[PDB]
Amino acid sequence: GIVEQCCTSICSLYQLENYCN
Amino acid sequence: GIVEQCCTSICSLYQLENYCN
Amino acid sequence: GIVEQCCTSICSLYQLENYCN
Amino acid sequence: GIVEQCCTSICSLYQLENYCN
Amino acid sequence: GIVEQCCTSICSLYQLENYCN
Amino acid sequence: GIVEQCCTSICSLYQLENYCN
Amino acid sequence: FVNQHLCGSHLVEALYLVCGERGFFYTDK
Amino acid sequence: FVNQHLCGSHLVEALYLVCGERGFFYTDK
Amino acid sequence: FVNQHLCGSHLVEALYLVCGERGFFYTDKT
Amino acid sequence: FVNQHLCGSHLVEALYLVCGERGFFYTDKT
Amino acid sequence: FVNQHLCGSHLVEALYLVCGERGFFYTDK
Amino acid sequence: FVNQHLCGSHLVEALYLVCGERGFFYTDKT
Ligand SMILES: Cc1cccc(O)c1
Ligand SMILES: Cc1cccc(O)c1
Ligand SMILES: Cc1cccc(O)c1
Ligand SMILES: Cc1cccc(O)c1
Ligand SMILES: Cc1cccc(O)c1
Ligand SMILES: Cc1cccc(O)c1
Ligand SMILES: [Cl-]
Ligand SMILES: [Cl-]
Ligand SMILES: [Zn+2]
Ligand SMILES: [Zn+2]
Repeated sequence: GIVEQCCTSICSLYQLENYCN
Repeated sequence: GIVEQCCTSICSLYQLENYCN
Repeated sequence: GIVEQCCTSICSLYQLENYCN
Repeated sequence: GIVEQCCTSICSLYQLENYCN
Repeated sequence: GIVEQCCTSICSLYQLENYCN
Repeated sequence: GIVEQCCTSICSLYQLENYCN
Repeated sequence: FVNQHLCGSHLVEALYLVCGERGFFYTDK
Repeated sequence: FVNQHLCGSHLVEALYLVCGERGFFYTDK
Repeated sequence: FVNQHLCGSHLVEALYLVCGERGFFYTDKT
Repeated sequence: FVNQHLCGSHLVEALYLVCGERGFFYTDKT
Repeated sequence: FVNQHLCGSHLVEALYLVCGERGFFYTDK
Repeated sequence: FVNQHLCGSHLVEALYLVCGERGFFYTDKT
């Protein structure tokens, strides 16, 4: 999930955009 | 929705919870 | 105090409400 | 109060300090 | 500037990037 | 820089003001 | 635009707090 | 409602910074 | 409501939103 | 864009701003 | 005053995110 | 004023409010 991907690890913008509708 | 309900007047935490999940 | 209760430990909502007037 | 003073016009950090404590 | 462009209408992240650096 | 001075160490207000224009 | 955009920012931060692990959808179009 | 409510959110965050360990009361009714 | 460390400015925002019209007192460290 | 741990409320704000008009879903922990 | 001041707060937080290590200037006078 | 680590977005907000009409420059890491 977003927390495990972007909070516990660091995310790219592209990786963050996976969580848009 | 939340924007028309909660940006016109104040939504308490109780009101905002309606939009959870 | 609130910091020792909710920052250094985790707080419930009810525990947070102790700090309302 | 703070809301009528600081939401109508900008309160600097100096002005906001009045409301400390 | 950014304030007149981005406080009147919404600036996306793409628009805001113009102001980086 | 500001991060090394105020994030990794703690800053005074005066120290923070070094980063105003 | 901005005023409802600025409101939106505060709504989502509020939602984060109130909803916790439940999470939430944020959308309307 | 909201505009003064949205302002309030920013005031309290400002107060947190300026006041530090002194803290502050936030009220008016 | 979250199960998290609410610290600094998040603690105060969470207060703000929890207490609504009552308002609050923030002592910071005690 | 930053190279940082986006956690809690920062993660949601960053979503908000990244997704714009699409909006988003925030599952919190999975 | 306040409304553009409140906007400003959100712009700078947005800038922080979008700009990253590049950083940014925030000014206009 | 606080005695705290101001990091990320808090550092920039604190700048914003400290510098007022002067504005500021945020280099991020140097
Ligand atoms: C908590 C919150 C944010 C924005 C608008 C509201 O009505 C309530
Ligand atoms: C710092 C701050 C927040 C909100 C209103 C103000 O006048 C000042
Ligand atoms: C991200 C952001 C903040 C404030 C105004 C805007 O147009 C955009
Ligand atoms: C100005 C004001 C009114 C009511 C409640 C508050 O917390 C603040
Ligand atoms: C209310 C609304 C409209 C469009 C996009 C959104 O994320 C929210
Ligand atoms: C747009 C503007 C005017 C004055 C000071 C600032 O930091 C930004
Ligand atoms: Cl606002
Ligand atoms: Cl943090
Ligand atoms: Zn705001
Ligand atoms: Zn934070």
